[PDB]
Amino acid sequence: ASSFSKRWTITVQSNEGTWTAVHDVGASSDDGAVPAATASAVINSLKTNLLAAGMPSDKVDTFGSYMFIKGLTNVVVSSDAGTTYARWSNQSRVDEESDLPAQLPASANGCMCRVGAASTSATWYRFDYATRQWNEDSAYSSITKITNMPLEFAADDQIIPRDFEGRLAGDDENNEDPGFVENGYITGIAAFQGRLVLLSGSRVSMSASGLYQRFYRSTVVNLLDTDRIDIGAASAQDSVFRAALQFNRDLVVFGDSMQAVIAGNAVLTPTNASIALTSEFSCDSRVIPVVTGQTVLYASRRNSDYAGLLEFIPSAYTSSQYVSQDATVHLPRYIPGRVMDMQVSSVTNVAFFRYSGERTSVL
Amino acid sequence: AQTLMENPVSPDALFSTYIERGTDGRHLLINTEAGIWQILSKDATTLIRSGQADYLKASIGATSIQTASIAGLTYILNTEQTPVAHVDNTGKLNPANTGFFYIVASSFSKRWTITVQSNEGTWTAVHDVGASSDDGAVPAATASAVINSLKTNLLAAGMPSDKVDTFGSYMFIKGLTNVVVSSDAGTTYARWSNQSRVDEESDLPAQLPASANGCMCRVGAASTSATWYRFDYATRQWNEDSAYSSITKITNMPLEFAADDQIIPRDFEGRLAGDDENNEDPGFVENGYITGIAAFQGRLVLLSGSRVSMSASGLYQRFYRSTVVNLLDTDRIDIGAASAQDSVFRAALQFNRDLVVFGDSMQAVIAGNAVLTPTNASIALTSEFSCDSRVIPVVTGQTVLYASRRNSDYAGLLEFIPSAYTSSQYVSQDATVHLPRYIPGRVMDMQVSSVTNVAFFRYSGERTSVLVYEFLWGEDAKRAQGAYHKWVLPYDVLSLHTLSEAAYFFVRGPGAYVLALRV
Repeated sequence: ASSFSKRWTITVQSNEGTWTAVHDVGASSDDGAVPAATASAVINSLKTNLLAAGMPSDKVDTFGSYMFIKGLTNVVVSSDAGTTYARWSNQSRVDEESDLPAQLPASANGCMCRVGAASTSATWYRFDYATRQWNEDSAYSSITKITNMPLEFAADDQIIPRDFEGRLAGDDENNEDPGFVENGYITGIAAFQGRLVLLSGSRVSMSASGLYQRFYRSTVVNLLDTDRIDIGAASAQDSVFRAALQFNRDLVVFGDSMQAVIAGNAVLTPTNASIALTSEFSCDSRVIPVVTGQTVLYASRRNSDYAGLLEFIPSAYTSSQYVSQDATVHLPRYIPGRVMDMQVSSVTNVAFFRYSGERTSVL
Repeated sequence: AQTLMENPVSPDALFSTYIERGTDGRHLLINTEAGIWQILSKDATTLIRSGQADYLKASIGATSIQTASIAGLTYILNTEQTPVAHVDNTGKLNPANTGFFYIVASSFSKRWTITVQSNEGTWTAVHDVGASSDDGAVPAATASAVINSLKTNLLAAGMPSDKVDTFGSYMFIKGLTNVVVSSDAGTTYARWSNQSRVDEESDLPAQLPASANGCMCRVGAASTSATWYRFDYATRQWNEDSAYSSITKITNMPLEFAADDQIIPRDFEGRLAGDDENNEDPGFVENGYITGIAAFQGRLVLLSGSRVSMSASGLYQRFYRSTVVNLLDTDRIDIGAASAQDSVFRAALQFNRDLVVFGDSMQAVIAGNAVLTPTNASIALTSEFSCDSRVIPVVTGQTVLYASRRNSDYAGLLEFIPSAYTSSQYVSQDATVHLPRYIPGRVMDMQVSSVTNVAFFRYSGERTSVLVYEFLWGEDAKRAQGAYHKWVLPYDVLSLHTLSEAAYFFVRGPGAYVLALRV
């Protein structure tokens, strides 16, 4: 807003120096006061006073009633004028989203501001001069793109790498890195209901529903559904998840010394997503378990020189209770080495297992 | 190969536990008498001989040391060590000695006034600005000029010059005792702090001079819990922080076993938001004792005298609420359970999908079917039966086998049968009824070889012997085989732990070193 009998002032402080610009506009009765009381004239006069104060001319740009300060080190824009007439950024922090300028000059095509009331998580916004609108974006110096991701087998019979999206909103405090970014290892992949699953060291990460390459929260204002899911589970021994399987209606995640089930009866959101261990039994989770008939058959090592198979019996009364009993008890010394592969022919009710003991044989 | 670890004088003073680190593993080995930790390869080869730590010294060994591995981190806990809390008000200023006055709007025909009252004295500054027609009125009506004139009037009133600082239109008052900044001007023109209390977060100055790098203010509408904010001059922003004189860091916490084979202490975070009224101390801070550790889904569990405390999801060292405005999920969890007898929780176990917490005279289960938040976190007892919870129970087959004392001179084992119909119903029945006088003393250790369906128990009765359990679960959850034979070793056993294929026995060597026996 523009007033008549007001002294306009602005202070700019940074590592380079502190500059103060003061402009005085007279009452409406003064000659040439109505033209000089406009916001554009006041902004131009303030910029001229800032330049005369000693600040370099290559540090301030303006288009209309909006002034942009760039090229400093720790710039903190303030003003002694009232809050009902002018708005400033301080340390790129505004009260609410309505305070964003959305009309900055062309010199500001990447300006970043934080919207909050000093009691909210860091919510960052970026300015796009092309559309004169502010879009949510991750903070400065954040992960934007991750390569070396699993490759893609598209409709055309070609395997090509596909880059995965980085952080898209907030910072590492409210939008934390998923399991496979904080830990450099990825151990197993799966495809649950609409989301890609990337197990990484006892941490389960599920991408967005519609977007399989988005493993970061797309917004920070509200914890949206159909968004990133990042959950973890503790164990008596520091084992990691290696194989995940999609059973009747639940996602069963297997590990070297721990087995867990993820309920899938209802649609899972980041608010209600949780993982709980079922049994911490020794397992050869390196090989993908296969559903045989009505049960899951996964490998195990009963000795350093022999292997075995365990059956993951589902309860016939409760929806998501599972009990595991050994199926190859009567064959202790029958599978030399370790199990290398599992396959099931669902039409003939037969299963084939390839083990490292005899290369020319198959169970 | 015989380890380079010296023999422990006490019969029960050695603690061993296998840790899997990728495709390779390690054999943690701790001598409780001297605290001399030791790390071995997968088969009898020391990697880094961890130096002795006074934290690992305990009067009773092999049973006061508990371990819990979460993510790639492993924490070693000693239950005979009391954590100590530190209160370090380093970057926080005293709220009772600070105040501020900010000017929001400037008027012309207004009398500007401010009053500052404290134990030292009461000071009032009055500045008058004339109408716009007056000579030199537009320059003098600016907020900066008004603030400077008010500061000059305050100094002339008698208040020392070393108590007020200002940068722009913001005034800061420091160095008093019970400073209460007020103003007779309207609320639409100026803002004051009173007793460091503002209406909402928007009223915070965020532009105080450099002299205020730790100013504390409370945001509330006189009907909300104490929410404190701290000012950082470097970023000119206000960040949530705990109140003055609050626990900031707690030492003597369980040590850390990082990816590198070294055991080092790790300090735990203190209070980060609010005060002790809305952000209460967890179980292990209000009570100086810590009894048992566990790692539930994403959170570290620190049982402390019938109180279960779970850290934040992403941060295992944060046992305090990070914010007070809203009860955020994936945050601190602090719950408790009452009992007929004042027993404490000692051992927690992660069963199929639920966390079972055991105690000397009480057993409880924490549901884990759905993700647990501080809003919906609760613990309910299942059965208040006598238990030797000092030893960690182990899952055998489809059930949990935990120790108990049927007599002052003999022990026993109880089976924690899970219901086959309901998700989280458990019934416990004694499993060693047919062997009353068969386990002299008390059970010292439990281990299970999940690949061979065998379990080994070490008891204090015969030091050279070891109890063996063989199990085989058939259809319809019917125990097809139950065996309770006994084994005898030439040397007294100190500790034992199982691996993917073999179980390692650590016996008392005839010389001055313990031997690692595998089978």
